[PDB]
Amino acid sequence: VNVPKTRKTYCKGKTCRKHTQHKVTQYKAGKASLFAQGKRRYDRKQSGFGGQTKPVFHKKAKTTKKVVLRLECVKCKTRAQLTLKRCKHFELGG
Amino acid sequence: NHTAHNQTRKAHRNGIKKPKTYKYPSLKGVDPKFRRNHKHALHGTAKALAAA
Amino acid sequence: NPVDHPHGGGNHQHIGKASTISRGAVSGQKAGLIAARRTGLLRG
Amino acid sequence: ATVQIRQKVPHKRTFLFLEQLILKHNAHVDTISISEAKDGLDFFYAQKNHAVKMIDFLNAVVPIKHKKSEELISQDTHTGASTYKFSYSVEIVPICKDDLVVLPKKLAKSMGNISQFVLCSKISNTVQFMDPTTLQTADLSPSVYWRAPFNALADVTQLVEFIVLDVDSTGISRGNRVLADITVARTSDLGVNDQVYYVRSHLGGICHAGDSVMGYFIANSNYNSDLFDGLNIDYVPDVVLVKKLYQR
RNA sequence: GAAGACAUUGUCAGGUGGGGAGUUUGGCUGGGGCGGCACAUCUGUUAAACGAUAACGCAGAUGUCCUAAGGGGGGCUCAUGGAGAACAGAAAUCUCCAGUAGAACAAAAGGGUAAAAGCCCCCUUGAUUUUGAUUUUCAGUGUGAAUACAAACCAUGAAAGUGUGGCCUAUCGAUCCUUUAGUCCCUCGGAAUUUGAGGCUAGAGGUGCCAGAAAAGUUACCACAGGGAUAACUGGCUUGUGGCAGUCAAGCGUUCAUAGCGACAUUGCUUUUUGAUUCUUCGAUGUCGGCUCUUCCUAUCAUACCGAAGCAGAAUUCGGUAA
RNA sequence: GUGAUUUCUGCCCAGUGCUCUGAAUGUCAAAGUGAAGAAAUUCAACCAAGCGCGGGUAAACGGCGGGAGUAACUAUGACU
RNA sequence: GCCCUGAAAAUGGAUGGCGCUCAAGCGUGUUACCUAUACUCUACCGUCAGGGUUGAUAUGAUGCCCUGACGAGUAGGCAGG
RNA sequence: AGAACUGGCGAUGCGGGAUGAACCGAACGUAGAGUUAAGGUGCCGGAAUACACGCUCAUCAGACACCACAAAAGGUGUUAG
RNA sequence: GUCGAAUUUGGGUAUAGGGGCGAAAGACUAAUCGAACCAUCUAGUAGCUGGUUCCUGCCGAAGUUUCCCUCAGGAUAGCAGAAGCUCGUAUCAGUUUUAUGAGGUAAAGCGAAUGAUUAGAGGUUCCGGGGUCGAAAUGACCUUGACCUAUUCUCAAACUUU
RNA sequence: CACGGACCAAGGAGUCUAACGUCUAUGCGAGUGUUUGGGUGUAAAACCCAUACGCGUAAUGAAAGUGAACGUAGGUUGGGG
Ligand SMILES: [Zn+2]
Repeated sequence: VNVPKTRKTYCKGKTCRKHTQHKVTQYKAGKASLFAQGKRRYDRKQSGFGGQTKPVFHKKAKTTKKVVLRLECVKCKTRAQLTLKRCKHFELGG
Repeated sequence: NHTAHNQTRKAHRNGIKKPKTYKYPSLKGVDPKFRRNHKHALHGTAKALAAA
Repeated sequence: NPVDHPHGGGNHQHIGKASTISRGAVSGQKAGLIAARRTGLLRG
Repeated sequence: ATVQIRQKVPHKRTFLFLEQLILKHNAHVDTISISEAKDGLDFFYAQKNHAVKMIDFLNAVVPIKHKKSEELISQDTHTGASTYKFSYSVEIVPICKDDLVVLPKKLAKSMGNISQFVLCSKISNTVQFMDPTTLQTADLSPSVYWRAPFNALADVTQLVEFIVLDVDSTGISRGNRVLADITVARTSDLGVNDQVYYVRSHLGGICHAGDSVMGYFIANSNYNSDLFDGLNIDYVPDVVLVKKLYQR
């Protein structure tokens, strides 16, 4: 698939609430910080004897990801998130 | 593996019942532009016939 | 029988795995040649 | 008896190479019939002996894993010796000849501490990999493969072609190949854009300036595999060149 | 006498560690096991003119592809045939005539479509925001996909209108965890500020065994609970195949269709065998052959009596009664 | 491990083991060091054994298949 | 149309048996007759439904009385004993 | 082996098909009388060795559907056309 | 079978249960051994077998839908009983008629698609694909790819007008 | 020709508790519940009782928080009496 680097979409911003123009990028996930509550609880549960106490998922079957676009309004810098279908190739139409 | 024997006898033991119509069906699925005005028409008719 | 020895068991009398055990092997595995740098006859 | 040859891959490349070389080696001397299947085929035999001979032939050119199962045709008494229907399940390694593979971490550390992001380079009784960025080679046997199997990242049908804009041959050569600093441009990009890509290809002598080459493009791709998501994204190249598209 | 602040010992940390410990080692299924996925789905047919309807029934398909192949508008007509034109022919480009779709519409099959839904050209982002109602599978739950509006904001067109992705029918995913977007909103509970963390509303990362455990073998030393729901010997049903009997008998038997044998195909039998189910026995019906001994059948090898032959006698052949 | 005596015990160190008195940074935990910050923390360098590289070892586990060419025609339990 | 051949299997045996031949067989027709827990009428038991009776008689109506219909049953439910 | 509709057995006795879970008749409180169903009426066995027109003689006749095996091909045997 | 010894044997003593001891059979360890015996946790758990105790009356089924590591089991809907409640002959009904819709099965017609057509007179268009090798500069082979004009054959049988 | 049963006597299997759902009877009723405890007693009974507490009278949101009359507590259609 291909997407243009800009598109005029409805901005939900308080000052805009109209079709303004957004710059689109691909959404990449964060860094998965170590003080998240389900990480502190996981570390406390794993510390000791008993071995692996949580399931480790193995049987992967998908071969693609859903593409999330982050859309930043050029007027008020409010961002939105669209999602497309699964594709194997994705670039931005500069 | 999907034998439909005895199913119609089971269906007809306790009857196959109609959905029991009423006066004034629900205005929940109708056009909202019509329903918004029908509220005001009913209110105006009630306020007219109240003081008559 | 395979209770009695690391070499035991089988439908033929063979060791099965390599008979040069390691030096850092634990007590109960050291049944063979313990830290064998060489093996075999050299020339005779 | 029968042998059922399978490969869980759409483009049956090594399977097509095998059915090419069976006519050269002439191993089809005792074949009763040749039945097709979903993604392999079936060879049927009137005896266990040519089933074992066909498996012994396949185990010298194809990376396989095989079993043997049985159905009792008839228990003939007064002898105690029944007759049998035997079925062998010959399964080929699903990595084809020019396939982008992300190896497992401990497997890549085992085979010579090769880079984890490799190509396949030769299919034989063992499977040969190749780092493209350094001329480095590794070998994986089928027995070691099937203990913890894995599938290729990108198929040969995911190849996109490029135009070789520069070959800088200032690399280190092993036999038959030489490392380089090839500057390529994609032939959906030159003509509209003006940007290029630098790679350290292993095709540093097989292609010259101007010609068309074919390879993978990681920058526009969209992968979902945990082995690739464990890789350091700062060290995965954008383009991996696999083969030159020699026009004739 | 040697060694000496090194060994030793104590606590953490990495490697090694079936020597040992605890576990697990999917489902469907003309037995189990391979193979396949009939495990989540789509089209035609099974399917018997509403709907519903099964099989490891059959013929295929899905896990993709597209910033246009989405949206709007304007021009135009397609496959193919014929007639003509330098090189030019089967088959390059141009012109006319006929042309109900015999073309094309990303991809299976089915439906649909001609001033189009096809082919070109122009402009665009309705592939957007808010959440409700409805249809399909259905418990009238979820997921997926669609349908018709409402309140915004837009696109396109002169306009009516159309547009909430793909002409329609498939193209996909819960809790826990992580992460992003938003009011920059709530909380950190003695009171504050700033990091940090936790919430709310919408998405993403994934379970394809697709309503979604984290999982290798062997046992001929084996064990338990049960099962004729289900294989094992026996039987019951079945005749594809095994045997025999008749039916037309091409020809062969020295031109001698039958003294005998042999074609195509054809009707049918017996359980004395190969197979097919799983009906009876899984809180046991002792499992091959031989030895021994009795009885029955005839589909007659010999003996008895007949008949017919390329039956001179002799020896044979075939048939009839006959156990 | 093999199993008196006699007579022999061929060829393979690629694989899997074992080993090394070989290179040295490629990976590499805790502690320690440095940098940013108000600090919790985060990042970076260094980095022991081990792994990886290189060598040895078959009376260690084990393994001991094929094809082409050598002129008139043949391909040798030969030579390539 | 009927009959015969074609039509062969193993303990002795099966229109159910004896037996039957202008049938006691086969095809067809006409009557008479036999009998189920079924139909009709009657009696009784029970269940259900409808109605009458606190004139006041044993203050009780839990009863008493009139009428009609009905009665199979595993797993199971309920009720009266 | 797998489906579609109905009826039934399972859960169901009774008369008949000799006997049989499924077929025919008919569904069941306890008795009496009458009449019938399906099936029968030589004897076992309750009931016509009834009546009427024909066919068949079988050196393994044939006799109540499900149903308890039967074909192709022949017989100037007999009858009718 | 062996019988002067790797002999047989008494008494003492040592080794104790995931342990011992074994000239090795998973053998022996008090008639117990592919993990002894005793007591307790313990009335271990069992979707699996067996049993489940009085009478009569009335009503009376299901073996099917959906989901489940689900197929000797659950949940769920259905069938069924009981309790009733609001009413009083309404609204209805495994049925017919009248009016008006939907269907594409039987029948009816029907002629063509290539494999199996017994393929002839043959066409020779030489159209490439795929795979291996290829300091791919040049390109080799394993190959497969087309019959060609009319048109065979009694229905193989695709499909629809009604 | 599936499993248990040679016979007889006695024993022998849906119980109790904690928290609940539907239904019913009772008491009080915007309240209700004495029995943890105290008083008292003819002494594990019966009788009497203060404060609290439980449930109910008010919901909604993750939370900070906010918190139920336009009106003879509304209009229409049925509705027993
Ligand atoms: Zn904005």
